[PDB]
Amino acid sequence: METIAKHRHARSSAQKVRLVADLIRGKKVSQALDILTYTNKKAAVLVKKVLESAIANAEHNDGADIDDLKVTKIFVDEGPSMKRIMPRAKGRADRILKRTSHITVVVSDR
Amino acid sequence: MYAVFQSGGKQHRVSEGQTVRLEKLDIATGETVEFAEVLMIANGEEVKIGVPFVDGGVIKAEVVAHGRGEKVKIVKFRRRKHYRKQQGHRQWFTDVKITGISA
Amino acid sequence: ARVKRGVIARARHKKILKQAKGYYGARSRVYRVAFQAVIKAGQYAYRDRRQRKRQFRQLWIARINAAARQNGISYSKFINGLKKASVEIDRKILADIAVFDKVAFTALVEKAKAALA
Amino acid sequence: VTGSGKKPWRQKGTGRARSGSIKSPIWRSGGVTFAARPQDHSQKVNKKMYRGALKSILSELVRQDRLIVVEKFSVEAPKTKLLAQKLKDMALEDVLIITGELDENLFLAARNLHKVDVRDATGIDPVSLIAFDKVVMTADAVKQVEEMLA
Amino acid sequence: AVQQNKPTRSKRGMRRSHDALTAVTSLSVDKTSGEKHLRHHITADGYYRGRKVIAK
Amino acid sequence: MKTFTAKPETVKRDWYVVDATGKTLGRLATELARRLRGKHKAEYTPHVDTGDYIIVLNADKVAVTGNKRTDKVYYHHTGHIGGIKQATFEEMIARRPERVIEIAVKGMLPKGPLGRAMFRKLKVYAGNEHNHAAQQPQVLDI
Amino acid sequence: RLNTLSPAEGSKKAGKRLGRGIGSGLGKTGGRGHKGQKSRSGGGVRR
RNA sequence: UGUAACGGGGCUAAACCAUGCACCGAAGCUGCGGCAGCGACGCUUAUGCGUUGUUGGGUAGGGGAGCGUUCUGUAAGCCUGCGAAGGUGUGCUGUGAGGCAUGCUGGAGGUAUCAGAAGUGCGAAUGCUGACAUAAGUAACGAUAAAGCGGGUGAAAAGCCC
RNA sequence: CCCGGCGAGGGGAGUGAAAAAGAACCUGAAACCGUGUACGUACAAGCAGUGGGAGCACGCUUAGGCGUGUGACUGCGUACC
Ligand SMILES: [Mg+2]
Ligand SMILES: [Mg+2]
Ligand SMILES: [Mg+2]
Ligand SMILES: [Mg+2]
Ligand SMILES: [Mg+2]
Ligand SMILES: [Mg+2]
Ligand SMILES: [Mg+2]
Ligand SMILES: [Mg+2]
Ligand SMILES: [Mg+2]
Ligand SMILES: [Mg+2]
Ligand SMILES: [Mg+2]
Ligand SMILES: [Mg+2]
Ligand SMILES: [Mg+2]
Ligand SMILES: [Mg+2]
Ligand SMILES: [Mg+2]
Ligand SMILES: [Mg+2]
Ligand SMILES: [Mg+2]
Ligand SMILES: [Mg+2]
Ligand SMILES: [Mg+2]
Ligand SMILES: [Mg+2]
Ligand SMILES: [Mg+2]
Ligand SMILES: [Mg+2]
Ligand SMILES: [Mg+2]
Ligand SMILES: [Mg+2]
Ligand SMILES: [Mg+2]
Ligand SMILES: [Mg+2]
Ligand SMILES: [Mg+2]
Ligand SMILES: [Mg+2]
Ligand SMILES: [Mg+2]
Ligand SMILES: [Mg+2]
Ligand SMILES: [Mg+2]
Ligand SMILES: [Mg+2]
Ligand SMILES: [Mg+2]
Ligand SMILES: [Mg+2]
Ligand SMILES: [Mg+2]
Ligand SMILES: [Mg+2]
Ligand SMILES: [Mg+2]
Ligand SMILES: [Mg+2]
Ligand SMILES: [Mg+2]
Ligand SMILES: [Mg+2]
Ligand SMILES: [Mg+2]
Ligand SMILES: [Mg+2]
Ligand SMILES: [Mg+2]
Ligand SMILES: [Mg+2]
Ligand SMILES: [Mg+2]
Ligand SMILES: [Mg+2]
Ligand SMILES: [Mg+2]
Ligand SMILES: [Mg+2]
Ligand SMILES: [Mg+2]
Ligand SMILES: [Mg+2]
Ligand SMILES: [Mg+2]
Ligand SMILES: [Mg+2]
Ligand SMILES: [Mg+2]
Repeated sequence: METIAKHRHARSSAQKVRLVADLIRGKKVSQALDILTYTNKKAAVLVKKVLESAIANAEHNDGADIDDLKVTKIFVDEGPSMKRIMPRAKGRADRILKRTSHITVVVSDR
Repeated sequence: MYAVFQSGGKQHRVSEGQTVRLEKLDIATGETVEFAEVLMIANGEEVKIGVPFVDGGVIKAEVVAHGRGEKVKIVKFRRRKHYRKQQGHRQWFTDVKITGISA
Repeated sequence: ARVKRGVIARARHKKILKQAKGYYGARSRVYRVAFQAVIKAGQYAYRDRRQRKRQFRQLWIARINAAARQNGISYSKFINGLKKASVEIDRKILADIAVFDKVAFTALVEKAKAALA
Repeated sequence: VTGSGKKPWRQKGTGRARSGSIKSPIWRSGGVTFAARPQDHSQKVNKKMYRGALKSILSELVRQDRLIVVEKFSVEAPKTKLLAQKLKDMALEDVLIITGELDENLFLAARNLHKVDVRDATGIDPVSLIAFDKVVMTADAVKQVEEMLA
Repeated sequence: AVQQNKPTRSKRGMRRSHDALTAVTSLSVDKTSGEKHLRHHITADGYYRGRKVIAK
Repeated sequence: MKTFTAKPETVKRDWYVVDATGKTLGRLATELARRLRGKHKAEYTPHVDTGDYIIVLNADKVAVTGNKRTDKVYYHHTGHIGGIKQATFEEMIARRPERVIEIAVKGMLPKGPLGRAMFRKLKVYAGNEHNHAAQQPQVLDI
Repeated sequence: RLNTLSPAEGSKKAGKRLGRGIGSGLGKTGGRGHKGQKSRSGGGVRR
């Protein structure tokens, strides 16, 4: 069983997150939990919590056995961006997008 | 062993059993055509054409169905001069399987 | 009688874009750019069709020459010979025997060297 | 288009393009370059050409045995089911039926029968005279029309 | 100063070919307690090179 | 049927040797040039390297004609400041004679990738011998 | 038969549409050439 | 700025003159197949044709003939939950604008034909409105009055509380 | 029910013809951004295509040296208004 888990509207960029996601794609779940643990980036906690949830799903909703689980697929897409306004000198007003990500993890064995 | 001959306004070299495509011939969808103007025949020793066409040379083959090739776009465009016309074209052909080749 | 306009709009755009498959960057992604990229390809096409016959002829020739050169003769004379040889009309592309049936080509260098003499 | 005629922004100085009225047919919210107006699509049709046309289309119905003419034609009471029968009986389902002086019963019949309508002679219009499969028309009427096209 | 043409998504990527993050592959196991730790770092439970230090 | 086409993975080649001695540098370069480009066979494939491998003995002893031996250009620019560099035929023959046959034929071979490659088929050597015995080259003329 | 009749050959003809592309025959400039008074929306000279 | 006054290599002929014979060379000419326009022959006339001669670069611009869209009639008809419109592949088709078939999606509308009427076709107008790239994960986080530690609380504490 | 901070978010289960209608909810196009796969790419110079074309990877018919994706190398080649 493939079994996935995703975090939508993550309060991170995507570019920012994709970095962490990259550290992890296609590793043994067990080791991903370590890699993630020692990565000093907001995004890590985010992705970590997804992986974990994927696992608990794949463990409680399917065959399971963490030991034989690999993050076969991980991929973060982009969420909708909260637009704000930024006061700038001389009356000018700028945009600024506070962006969001759609973090997805997929954990299986085969 | 092979022969070369005029057909569609162009020449082809060929063996018997072999199929070649030519400019549309007004010949029945199945009948047998004769190409009385071959201009070479081959072996370990071969007959080039003193004049054009070897003496008593002639090829046989049956028309193996007609056709139209794939479509080609004719695009014309005169940048800055407000002009362009596009026009399509296909082009008929008939195929033959070459049975003959009598030297 | 207001007219929708924009489903047939889609229509064309999709059609042009279609023909842009392969073109790099926005050449295949963005209509403005696609559309130009498409139009020129049709030009380059029209052109190269006639160019095609050119390119090939001058290929056949060079190799025919290579072959006659091997047989102790320059393309020029050869072809002149073949020409003078009781007429003797027979394509340059057809003189591909040059490539495959070598002994045959050699048999022409003769039929030519002869009438040429 | 409701809204002020004030210039949206200075002619020169801002990167922006022109702009004269926020009702520019090229601007959004409001415009229509040649905004339509109620119009009278009536034509003229010369009398003699109108009479010409009927006398024409008429003639053709005959050539196609689509005009079946009859002496008198009616129904003794206002009951569609009645008209329904007469028509079933005569093998008509798509009919114009143009009566002489036009009665009343016949009228309230077919006023619910889809493929049939009843007019008097002085009625009869050109398009419908074509539309229906079969036009009936009583001899009484054929007279009124005869002299109406002279 | 500003670009005159828009940079490709392709060039953008190359710029980032050096932006990848490096895993760790530098973590060890305290000899006294099972503990995984950053080399030269006190353990979660408060050990280091065997030997509980840091009471708390 | 589509005309023949030499495939890279099946081309002949064959080594050869030449002594470019009293030969006029350039009337020789020309024949070299063409043999590299395979212009004497089934070159019939100008998008494929079908030439042979030729090696050139005694580059130093190369013929010139007219005052060329002492009046010849030979200019490069190092790309700096104003670094134009010039040396003369005789001066080239002094340091690295082999370079002369190279720059000559290199200017008679085409543009880029292909030509660039056809040129790796031409081993020079200024002295009389060479170390390609292994390929056992057969000698030719012109 | 209400859809078998038609107007006599020639009766009702097209009607220049103009401003509608190249192949159209009068796109751009809509057949009124280049610049000057006589182009221009409402550009003319009294009788 | 750099060889920089044959395009290059290179040439004593690969320059120059004379003569002769070749060859290469264009969308010119020819050959084969195909379309159209403007003519007339010959077969033979609600005339198309073996045709047959000739013609078919094109801005402004004129003339001609068509495509598709929206709405009206033809339509209480034809198609359609045994799957409409729209989206999206694919195949076929016309000289082209286009057309048809069909997988997937979609899930309720669509309309042949011949006519009728136009808010009828967009890449540009520093066009209008929305969405989204770019620079870039760069500048910057708003007075250089300043922070440190222990303890708490908390899922988490440089910023909260003591 | 499960992971999560008594979260957000998500996976199950169940409802429904459909959740490939889950409430930012019909259809869900384009730009723009990603994951996977095939083919290419780290000695090579320019409107990026077009003409030729090896290899590689998948459809032809019972091989016919075709088609499709890619495209080494190569002729030509300065977008549009
Ligand atoms: Mg911006
Ligand atoms: Mg409407
Ligand atoms: Mg695309
Ligand atoms: Mg030509
Ligand atoms: Mg208003
Ligand atoms: Mg005022
Ligand atoms: Mg001022
Ligand atoms: Mg600007
Ligand atoms: Mg309005
Ligand atoms: Mg009146
Ligand atoms: Mg960087
Ligand atoms: Mg030089
Ligand atoms: Mg030098
Ligand atoms: Mg070149
Ligand atoms: Mg007109
Ligand atoms: Mg015009
Ligand atoms: Mg005018
Ligand atoms: Mg103008
Ligand atoms: Mg004017
Ligand atoms: Mg100088
Ligand atoms: Mg010159
Ligand atoms: Mg011509
Ligand atoms: Mg001629
Ligand atoms: Mg012809
Ligand atoms: Mg006659
Ligand atoms: Mg014309
Ligand atoms: Mg012409
Ligand atoms: Mg209709
Ligand atoms: Mg509709
Ligand atoms: Mg059509
Ligand atoms: Mg409009
Ligand atoms: Mg647009
Ligand atoms: Mg325009
Ligand atoms: Mg960015
Ligand atoms: Mg920067
Ligand atoms: Mg910086
Ligand atoms: Mg900074
Ligand atoms: Mg500041
Ligand atoms: Mg501050
Ligand atoms: Mg503290
Ligand atoms: Mg502080
Ligand atoms: Mg829990
Ligand atoms: Mg929840
Ligand atoms: Mg879904
Ligand atoms: Mg769906
Ligand atoms: Mg939706
Ligand atoms: Mg999309
Ligand atoms: Mg590349
Ligand atoms: Mg470059
Ligand atoms: Mg090709
Ligand atoms: Mg397979
Ligand atoms: Mg397949
Ligand atoms: Mg190319």
